[PDB]
Amino acid sequence: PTVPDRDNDGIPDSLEVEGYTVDVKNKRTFLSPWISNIHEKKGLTKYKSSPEKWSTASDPYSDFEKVTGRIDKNVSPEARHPLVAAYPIVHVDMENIILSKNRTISKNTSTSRTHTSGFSNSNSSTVAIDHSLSLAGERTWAETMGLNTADTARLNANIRYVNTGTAPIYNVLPTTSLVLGKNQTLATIKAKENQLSQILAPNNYYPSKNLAPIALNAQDDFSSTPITMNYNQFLELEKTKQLRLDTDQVYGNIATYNFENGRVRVDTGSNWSEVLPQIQETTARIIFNGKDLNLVERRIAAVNPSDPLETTKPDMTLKEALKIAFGFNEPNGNLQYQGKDITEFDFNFDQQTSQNIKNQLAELNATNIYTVLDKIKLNAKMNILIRDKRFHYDRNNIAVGADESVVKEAHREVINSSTEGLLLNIDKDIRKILSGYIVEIEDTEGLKEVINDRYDMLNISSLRQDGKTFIDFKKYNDKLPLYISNPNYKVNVYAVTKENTIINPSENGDTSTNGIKKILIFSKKGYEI
Amino acid sequence: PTVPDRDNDGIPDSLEVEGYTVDVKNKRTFLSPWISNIHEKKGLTKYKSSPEKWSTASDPYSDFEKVTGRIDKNVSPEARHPLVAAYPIVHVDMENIILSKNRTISKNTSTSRTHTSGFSNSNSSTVAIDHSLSLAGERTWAETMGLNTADTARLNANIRYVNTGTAPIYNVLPTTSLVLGKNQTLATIKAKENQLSQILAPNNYYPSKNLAPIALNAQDDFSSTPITMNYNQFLELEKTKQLRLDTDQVYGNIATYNFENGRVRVDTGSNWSEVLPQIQETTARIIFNGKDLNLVERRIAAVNPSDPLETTKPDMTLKEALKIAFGFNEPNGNLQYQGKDITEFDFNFDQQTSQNIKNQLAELNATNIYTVLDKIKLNAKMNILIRDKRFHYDRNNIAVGADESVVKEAHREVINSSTEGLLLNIDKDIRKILSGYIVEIEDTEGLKEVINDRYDMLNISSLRQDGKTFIDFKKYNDKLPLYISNPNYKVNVYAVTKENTIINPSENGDTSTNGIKKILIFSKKGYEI
Amino acid sequence: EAVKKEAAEKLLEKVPSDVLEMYKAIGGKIYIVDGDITKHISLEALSEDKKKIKDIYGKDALLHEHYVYAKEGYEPVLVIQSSEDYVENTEKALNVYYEIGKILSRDILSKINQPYQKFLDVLNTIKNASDSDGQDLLFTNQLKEHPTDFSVEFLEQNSNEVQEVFAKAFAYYIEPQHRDVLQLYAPEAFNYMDKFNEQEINLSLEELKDQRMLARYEKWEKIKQHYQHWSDSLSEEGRGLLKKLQIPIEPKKDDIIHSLSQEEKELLKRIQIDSSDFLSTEEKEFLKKLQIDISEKEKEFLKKLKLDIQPYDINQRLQDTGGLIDSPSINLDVRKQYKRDIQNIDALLHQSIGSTLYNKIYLYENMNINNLTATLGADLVDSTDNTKINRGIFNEFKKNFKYSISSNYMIVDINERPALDNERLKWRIQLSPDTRAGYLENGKLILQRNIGLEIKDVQIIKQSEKEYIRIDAKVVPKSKIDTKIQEAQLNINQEWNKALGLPKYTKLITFNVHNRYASNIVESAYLILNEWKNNIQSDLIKKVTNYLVDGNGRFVFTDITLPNIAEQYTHQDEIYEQVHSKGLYVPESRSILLHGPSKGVELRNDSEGFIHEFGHAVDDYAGYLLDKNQSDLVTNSKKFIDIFKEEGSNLTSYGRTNEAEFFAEAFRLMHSTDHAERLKVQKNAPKTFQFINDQIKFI
Amino acid sequence: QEEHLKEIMKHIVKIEVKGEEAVKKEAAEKLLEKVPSDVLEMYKAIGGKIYIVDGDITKHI
Repeated sequence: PTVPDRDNDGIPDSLEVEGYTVDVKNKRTFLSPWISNIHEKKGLTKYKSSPEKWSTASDPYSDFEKVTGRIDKNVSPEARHPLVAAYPIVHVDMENIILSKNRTISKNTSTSRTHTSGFSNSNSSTVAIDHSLSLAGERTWAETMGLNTADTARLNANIRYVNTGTAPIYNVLPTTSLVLGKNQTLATIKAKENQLSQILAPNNYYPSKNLAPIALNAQDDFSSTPITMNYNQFLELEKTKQLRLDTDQVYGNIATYNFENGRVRVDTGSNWSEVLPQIQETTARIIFNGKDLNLVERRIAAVNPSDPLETTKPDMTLKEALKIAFGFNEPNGNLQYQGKDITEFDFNFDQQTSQNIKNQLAELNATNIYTVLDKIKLNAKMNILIRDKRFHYDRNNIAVGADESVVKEAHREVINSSTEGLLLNIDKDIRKILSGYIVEIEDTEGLKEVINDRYDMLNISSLRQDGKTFIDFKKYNDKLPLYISNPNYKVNVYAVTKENTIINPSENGDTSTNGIKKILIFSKKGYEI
Repeated sequence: PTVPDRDNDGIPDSLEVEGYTVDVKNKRTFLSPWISNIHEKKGLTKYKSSPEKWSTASDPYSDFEKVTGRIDKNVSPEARHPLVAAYPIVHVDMENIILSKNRTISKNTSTSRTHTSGFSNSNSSTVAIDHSLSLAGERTWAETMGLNTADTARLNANIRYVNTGTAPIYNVLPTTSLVLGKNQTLATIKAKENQLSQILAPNNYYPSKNLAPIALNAQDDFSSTPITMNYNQFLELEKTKQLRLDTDQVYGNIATYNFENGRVRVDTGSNWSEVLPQIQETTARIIFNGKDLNLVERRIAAVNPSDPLETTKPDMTLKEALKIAFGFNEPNGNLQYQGKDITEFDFNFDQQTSQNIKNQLAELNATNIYTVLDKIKLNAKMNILIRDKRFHYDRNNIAVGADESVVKEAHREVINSSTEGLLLNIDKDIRKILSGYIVEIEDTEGLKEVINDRYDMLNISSLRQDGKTFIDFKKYNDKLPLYISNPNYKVNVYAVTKENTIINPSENGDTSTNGIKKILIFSKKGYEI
Repeated sequence: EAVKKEAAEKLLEKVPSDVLEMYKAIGGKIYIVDGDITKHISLEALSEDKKKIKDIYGKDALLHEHYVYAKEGYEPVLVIQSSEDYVENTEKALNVYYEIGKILSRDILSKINQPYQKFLDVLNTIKNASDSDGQDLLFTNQLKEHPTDFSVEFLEQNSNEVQEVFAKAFAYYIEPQHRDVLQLYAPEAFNYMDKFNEQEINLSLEELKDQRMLARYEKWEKIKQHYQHWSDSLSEEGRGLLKKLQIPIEPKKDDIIHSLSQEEKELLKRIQIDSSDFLSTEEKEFLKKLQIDISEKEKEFLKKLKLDIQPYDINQRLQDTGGLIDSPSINLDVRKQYKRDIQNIDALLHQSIGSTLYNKIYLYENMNINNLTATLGADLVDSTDNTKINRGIFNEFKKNFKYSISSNYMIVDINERPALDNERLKWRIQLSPDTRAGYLENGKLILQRNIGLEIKDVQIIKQSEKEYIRIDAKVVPKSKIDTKIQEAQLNINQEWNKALGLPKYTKLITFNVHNRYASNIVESAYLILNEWKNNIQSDLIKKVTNYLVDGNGRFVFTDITLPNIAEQYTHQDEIYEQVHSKGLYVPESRSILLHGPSKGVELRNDSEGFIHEFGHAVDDYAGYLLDKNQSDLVTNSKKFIDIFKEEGSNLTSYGRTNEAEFFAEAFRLMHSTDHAERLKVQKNAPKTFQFINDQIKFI
Repeated sequence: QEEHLKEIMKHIVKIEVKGEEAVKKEAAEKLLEKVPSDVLEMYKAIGGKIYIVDGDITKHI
């Protein structure tokens, strides 16, 4: 009658080993053993867990509390499943900069969370500075700022913090250092003290998109120009136009749930820097770019044959991991994510993991992993990266290009065309790997007139408030309507993908789009327009 | 004997799920199951709550403590009901400024708490400064203050704090940053130290209307003029005449009730900054502008399908929410707010919320929400905005105008008319959407002479101490009585609504009320006057 | 299923005294079904307009909707629409209890006419309670409109309304969570249900079985086998003795006539028979029979004769003597005759009732109210309609009726039988396994003597259009009651010692009582003396009390015949000097004796009986103060004898008897509570009025 | 602290009022109680017994 539950985690042993489920009874919640036939019709998920671990994930939330909902209500749903560690991952996002000398270059920046290869448990980002020339007269970066060989420029940027993880941080915000090139550390942004009293829930901004971003330069008297930068440095920057933002994991304290009064209180004893290492040492880490081709990281608890205590965890087959971590489902028993079949994805493995999986496929006598997916055992310390198979990628695992045919197919729907511009509707994901467009007109006898014959100009495609892509050639046409020397002359439009773009003037300071690999994107005659 | 109480909150389970109420028996209070026939004559409200939550609302007050009254006596009455979260909402009100250069522009201001749109959970306000000329000769600020291109002006404002929430704050006072334009942060208001020893009960000012408002500039030696302001900045201000006040949610400690001896002591463990996140992720938010056209926000506990624990809360239909949150009642079984039927109000939904309600409206086969109102299910996180259907609104959801026809009825009651002015009695609410009046004279043959023919000369309407509006003609006249060239000449009075007002001289500095959209408001001949 | 059946199982488990047992007895059945719309062959026979039902709150009405319903007649069966949420859903459970309580009151209790009056007064107390909350809770508007208080006719005329109010209360009490609610708004009602559902309900069940003759026979049969060995071992002397006990033994005239044989018989021949107050009516018939065959010193010879013509009635001596068998109140030979038979009978009841074969058994006995108190018995029955009882006199009777003791041999029945006209009491006696008793073949039982009984309740019940008094009882050791009497003795004596000024420890109001109406007698002392004190001049009491205390005399209140107490017999010394009446005064012992049980053929109440005896003692002291050496009364002084010759006949004929009693009648009258009476004696005996004031002057 | 309140509470708050004159009778009886009962029997046997007056002891018959 006692009911033995050694781990002291509320759920009894047999329940944990065999399978249980939470089910709301009219207004009272009770825990029940899985009955195959009567629970299935209501769409309840079959849980499993460890009878010997107070928190199977090893994160600060018990097996019981998570599934019952007795937990900080901010943890994202996807982490409600008993086998996914919920923990924070903070990186910094820089939106725009301004420059001067210890005539102000104010450019908007774009950042992407990065990942490179032997990849380690440390967050880093990579900013890319806009190259298009916002001002006509701002030829030559060296001159627009009266920069001298023995001068120094001051940098003043705007940044915000982004949480793409699964758990909240409370007081602290991590210190993080900017670095140019391979090893030239320009500055480390101080960790302001007792000022980040607000909360960073997953998928939220700090400060939120509705507030002024934190000025990077203090604007106070702490240092006149904390971010000094020698001449050679500025040159290096012009040649690379790319920075790195490395951050450590010194987050704050943890909020735990108290049974006596149901209060979620911030405990001053527990600190994330003690929990994170265990999790990072007992889970397989999977990176997925399905949602928006951005690096989303999830962690699953896997078995390690070598450890007695660890054999207690439920054997976890890959397919289910994918099912519970991201939203994959089986309408007809075929794995798919919002239409896209599983076969459209790549599998990349670290050398260790490679060896292990080669073994697993050897004891099964199979060659196509896509079939035997549900018979593959996951072990501890595997690292898996699943990226869409259709796109080309660079060294920093950022989406950088793609095969032309997909690109062309993405345009076969011309919603409108006039002498004032095009109003297209392209799938929101593609227009982030296209740097810009070169528009040109072709005489009936094979001539070629490129309107924006300047590399910077390319950026001519804006987006209307109704999600319709709109190309405004007017800005670089000197506010002159597009002229056509022949109602029979075809108008050709080409698109340039990121991978094939140029970021600085060429050898002979070429401004023409000649040596650029160009893809044909449009061709309507003059009468058709 | 067991009388099971899982949530451990004093009220037993069965009572909590179906409905209970406390009723005073001669001098002793006890808990009883709702009896339909014996309580209704006594006028008690039927409560419901969650048997598995120490505080169904999730705010720092237990289900049991709150309804019985063993609780801090400052929580506003309407928030005593268990399904209305009680928490603070602080914004800042600035009463008047004065200007000079590091010939003093001293103007009185009026502020309104703002909210704009994808609208997020962060308090901010917006002041609008009157443009009217207090002094005749004070044309052009640039000259009234000897401001030069290379000069600097000093800013000195007066502010007071208003608590429009539902719970008291004790120790701390919020940080708040001043911002002109889109992103030019002029100042962050210091957190005065060991000075907010007073209390902010709901609907109160700190300090009270009887005391000097807190001078913004320290008047001490901290910074001579922290709020410097370059020339170009002053220009931005001149075109927009508007400011923004961004404030965060870093409140103080919490006042809790101790059952053993009834002492309410401020516990140093609980801090509002750990609780707000809970509220913000588990309630549906209802914003209402009914009372005085000021935005009052309330939060209601709604169910969230995805979470077992959350499914326990009593189902909450919209109809009761308005009843229990604001004071709506059923004189004749028809929902109305102080006479005004529900049909005179708009329903606006966030894109998320919109989608959800469309589903709910389909399985009921209805098109007019006003019918199935009591059949609309609330899910967690909808944000709902109920505004008076009769008035026009601007981008920041502030009351800004109305249909002209409505304006006229508000004037059909001429209590008296003479050659010295009108003493009207207008509904206090309309006379906050009228910027000023145009006075004009009409020759017996149809000519038109407008007395106050300057953009900044409209503030001619005062209010008498008995709430009777009194219009003074002699103000912007020559301190002379009213002349009439013909007892047959018609006397017209014009009103100018906010939306149609000008805030700066035009291109060619026009000051005439020519290009102002005017609605006809009055026309009496000389005999009537 | 398993849980649903278990769910129902738990519901029925809360029912208090397993009301299923009477329910099955009336042929009721319990069915767990689904879809009561779609109901069952057992039901569906009444699909009519009556399909509209009102829940506890009175709102809904739909045969399909509501889950609980009962057949409502002719061995009704109830359908509950079985489900699984009944355990936790109170609002769903209340209706289950509400209808189950409704069939009990409408079909069960109605079959035996209870509730009757006992519930009615609760009702009256509800519409007349200070706060108007409670009424609203237990009855609809139809009842609310009643302008006056609820009488028995109203309950019998509607009966639908009462069943409704009753059922609701039953329901609220069984549901654990609402019990507290009940106590707050209807305290008395809670009290009623509280005592109802936990002791009388078991008592109530048996009477239901008591109507089926077969059941009665089974109980009777079950008693037979237990007594087979004892019965088989009965001797002739026991049965012969037992035979005598059942039937009263009549004296034979021929034996007595042959027993006198002297001149007294001739003397008796010519005597004015119809002129003796001492003789009673029944004794005159005996004398009249003898007279056919055959105010001076001849009435003294009649006193002896009275002590010899009484019938041989064993049971009767026993109450008269209170268990003191050695009383020298009768001839020694007769005394020897009685003592042997009872002691022999005492040995006969050697078999104890105690067994493992049976639990709580209740027995009944019909008894005449005039046997306990002819004073109450004289006005107990409604003057106009003998089938109803006047509540006003009833209220006095129940007041202090709390426990009783039986010193004689109880003759009890086994099954209730119709009573004779003069039997209005219906006793329900519980027994203890330790009580010694004898069994009778004629369907009666003989209990051992010296049994103690505590009264648990006093109520009016209805049966076959005639009114009765229902009295329950539990047998207990007499000693437990005896302890109450001494502690009661001390409470009363200590109080009056302070009020009078006497030494703390005097034994003055000592009373020894062993009869059926004991408890009221004791409490009635706390009232006779209060009226006694407030009405007499303070200095007279102290002075007179001093006289009594100066000797060992004590007041003695009893429930046995005066000639048998202790003091009376010893000093008189003559056997024939015995006297019995409502009161008596012994000058020699200076004691006042008050026999409660009898009723003064003249006196209006008990206090007057006391005052009369009080007169006799006081009259003695006045004469004592005149001269100490001589023992004499106030009369025999030439200044009073004459006064009796003139005014002696201007008042009641009873006082005209002689001088001694004459003083006593006037004494109460001059101090009567009705000033008119005082005025009356003034204008009827003016001389005495100044005379009496002269003896009391001596102070 | 919560412990101590109870003991003081019982001593001071007399729940019901015996009455104006009952206390007098109750006081004397308790007093004579402490003397061994056997003494009282000896007193009665030798005759007179103690009676409690209420007024000025100086004036009694």
